Amino acid sequence: GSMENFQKVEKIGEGTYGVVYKARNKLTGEVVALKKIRLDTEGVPSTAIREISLLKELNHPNIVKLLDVIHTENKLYLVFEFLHQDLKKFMDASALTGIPLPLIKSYLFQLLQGLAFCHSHRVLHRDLKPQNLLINTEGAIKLADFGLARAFGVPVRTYTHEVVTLWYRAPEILLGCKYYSTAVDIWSLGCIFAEMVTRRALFPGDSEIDQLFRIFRTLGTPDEVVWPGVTSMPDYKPSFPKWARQDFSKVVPPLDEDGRSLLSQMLHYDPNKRISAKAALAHPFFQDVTKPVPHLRL
Amino acid sequence: SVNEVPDYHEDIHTYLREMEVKCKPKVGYMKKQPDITNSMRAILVDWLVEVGEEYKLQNETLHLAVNYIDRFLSSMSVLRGKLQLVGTAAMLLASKFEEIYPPEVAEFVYITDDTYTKKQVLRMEHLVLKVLAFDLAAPTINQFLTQYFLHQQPANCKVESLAMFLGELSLIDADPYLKYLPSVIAAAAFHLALYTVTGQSWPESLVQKTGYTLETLKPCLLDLHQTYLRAPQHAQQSIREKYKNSKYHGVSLLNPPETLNV
Ligand SMILES: COc1ccnc2[nH]cc(-c3ccnc(N)n3)c12
Ligand SMILES: [Mg+2]
Repeated sequence: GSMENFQKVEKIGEGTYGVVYKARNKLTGEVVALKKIRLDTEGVPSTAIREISLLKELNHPNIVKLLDVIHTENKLYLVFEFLHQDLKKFMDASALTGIPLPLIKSYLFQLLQGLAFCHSHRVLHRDLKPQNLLINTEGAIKLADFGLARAFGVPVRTYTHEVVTLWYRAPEILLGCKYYSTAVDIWSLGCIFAEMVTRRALFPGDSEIDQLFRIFRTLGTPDEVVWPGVTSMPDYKPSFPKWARQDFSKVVPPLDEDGRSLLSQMLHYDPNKRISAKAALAHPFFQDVTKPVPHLRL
Repeated sequence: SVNEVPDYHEDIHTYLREMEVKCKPKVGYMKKQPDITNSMRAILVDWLVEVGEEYKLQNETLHLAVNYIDRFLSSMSVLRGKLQLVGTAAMLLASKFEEIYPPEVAEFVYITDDTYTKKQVLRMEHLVLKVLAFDLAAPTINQFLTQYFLHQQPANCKVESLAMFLGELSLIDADPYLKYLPSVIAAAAFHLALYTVTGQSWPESLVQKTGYTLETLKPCLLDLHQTYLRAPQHAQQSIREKYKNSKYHGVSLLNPPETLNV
């Protein structure tokens, strides 16, 4: 179809995109999210073209499900499965108690599954941040908003330099590398892992240079020993201050040895050495992973 | 390194092999088109090469557009005066999918010499999207070639550029190349380029990756070899002109081998 079968319930989100409504299918009862994409003077937005084509291909439990596309003269609606909350709002609601470890561990494990699936299907997400990670009442977490995504080739070519919300953006993007790859999404998930534990952004910069300096103050200023080729990168400056690398147990103090090990591998400077989503799934941190429902009402 | 995605390369190749079959145009569609011919399609694709040149588009973008066109023409009868509109809309969509900085819609109106209005281009964009059901992430010859290139010992720019050249020539002629999958055309192009430049053949490591051997590639290779030998005489010449450029190492000036000795 569709359209005449949907009863709009309320507004639940906004972007640019973009507005998102909660709606219900009057015939089946299914609750959905309607992402409305306004059309025209360059026709259908490339962000919508990429999101739809890619999401149509990607069917996975930890990837938001695109159910239908309602494509008409002036309007484009993407019909998605509805999820009750985003991870950012959940982190905010979890002040005072924090998020139980079993839930942080279940969520990270699921995020890695969803991401490994994207990467195995040649898709970079490129905007993994808590606001784009949706949770339901049964304990699932799913990657959403693929407007910023890209289908890549092997080996990668040069793609958009933007890219990724600043706080979650990898050092290879910040330093202007000709090429970036799957490692950029793993960097973002590393930031999100730390953020689930602390409930605050790991690297909250306000400009690209401040973002870089905040990373350097935490992980040490990278040299040729930690990251071969770093000094030759377009936006590397020999005048960068040379901060020592912190005791890694001081970065996220409540984290256990296995958690610290995984976090350190997701935040490796060198994109070649940074852990893949696929390899991370087998990390000892997940030896006792379960999938409990969220401890709070959504 | 990570730029070659070692942890996902094999998964991706396997997925592209599944998708190329799903994304394949119908081999016998031109016979079902009352008003258009293989020759008209050749003229169109040659024009798209020139357009890609004028706006310095990725070769990948060109390959995608041709995929969209052939799939659209597999189910939609189009009059000869409207074929270029289909082509322009396809190239617009390919650019939006693949390019960092796609040309503006007005730039696509302009390159049709004002045969069509902005309104027509935008309405065709919508139609193409509907017919293709927004399924635009299609595997191309180039997506296979770049993987195959990783098997060179060592990498040779003439081999890489020549293989791209041959893959591009195959876009022009629906007969015979509609019957071959992108992965197969890529394999024949890579072998033929490697042989032309270095004297070497389809390596055992690529038999391991693809399951293809010289025997299974023979039909396409025989076709591609003939196309290569006949390229200077083909009515359409934009690819040869394009591949004289230093960007592609002047590979169109290399001489094809007289025999393949298979
Ligand atoms: C605020 O967004 C939502 C809220 C609740 N359920 C949802 N289900 C899917 C969306 C969503 C929004 C934006 N992009 C994408 N791909 N998906 C969503
Ligand atoms: Mg005909």
